[PDB]
Amino acid sequence: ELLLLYIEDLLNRCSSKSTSLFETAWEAKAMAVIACLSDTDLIFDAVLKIMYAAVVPWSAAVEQLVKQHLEMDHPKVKLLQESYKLMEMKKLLRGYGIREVNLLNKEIMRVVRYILKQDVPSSLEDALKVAQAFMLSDDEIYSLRIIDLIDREQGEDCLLLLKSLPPAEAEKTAERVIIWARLALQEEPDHSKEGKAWRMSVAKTSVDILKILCDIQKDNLQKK
Amino acid sequence: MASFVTEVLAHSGRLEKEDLGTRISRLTRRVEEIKGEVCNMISKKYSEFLPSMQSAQGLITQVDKLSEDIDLLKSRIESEVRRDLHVSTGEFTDLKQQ
Repeated sequence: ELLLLYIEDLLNRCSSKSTSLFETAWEAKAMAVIACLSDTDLIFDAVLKIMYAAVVPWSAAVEQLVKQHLEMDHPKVKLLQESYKLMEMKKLLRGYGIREVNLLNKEIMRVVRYILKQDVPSSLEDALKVAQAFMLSDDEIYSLRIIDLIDREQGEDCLLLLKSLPPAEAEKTAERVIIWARLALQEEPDHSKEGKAWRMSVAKTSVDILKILCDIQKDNLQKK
Repeated sequence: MASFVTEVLAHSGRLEKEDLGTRISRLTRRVEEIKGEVCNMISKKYSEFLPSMQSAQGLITQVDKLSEDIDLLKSRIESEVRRDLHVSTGEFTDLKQQ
């Protein structure tokens, strides 16, 4: 217990004031203390506390420690993999300029919108895991992707994404995008060329996705 | 009990029309500050809104106190317009428009 508390104090005296990420003196001193432990329960959680204090991404020695602790078996190794994917989402967030740890619930949709505004080929995948790890439905992810592509008049990409999706989430995305399209068409018409072009594109992209949804819902008589 | 209020008004009669115009300009530039702030946090709340949750309550407070300032300065202008209706009307109304 005192060795673990010494490791915690060593983490606190370095990482809390860490302006420059070169104070690696705690890693070398903490590995020896890890080797001094005799209880397996107090080794994995000590390494986790190293994980929960070190700045993502960690250094080379810490990377060796993580790969070592992934190899053996323990009930807390599942928690270690949870912390590993936590490191992954922290890496994603800090690569997209969001450095706060564990945004609570309300900024997840804003983060997804920001990632989808980067036009990265993996931005859809990046925003997928944001709602996955934070326990939010994939319906919103693909719905917003289809809406963004419609606003860009790229309905062919919407069609290929819909055909790539499983039908279960495809129904949910299609009904929501149809509701959004009718609501957006309910406001005042735009007399500019771009406005009317957008209405025409929205209608043309809605007709064939409605056809696909009709093909999907052949047996659901209430929805049919 | 003999005419002491008249000299107290002199301590408040130092607020000239130039001082009224400076306050109008100050309120206009603060309105512009808040307008630019709202334009900034619109894109924040739509794209990138980490460091502005407390700034929303700060906006509520500053807009409330700015509305109070607008109301009190309008009351001050209206109090003096009715007094001088022949010599100070034009310059009071010119700044009341802003």
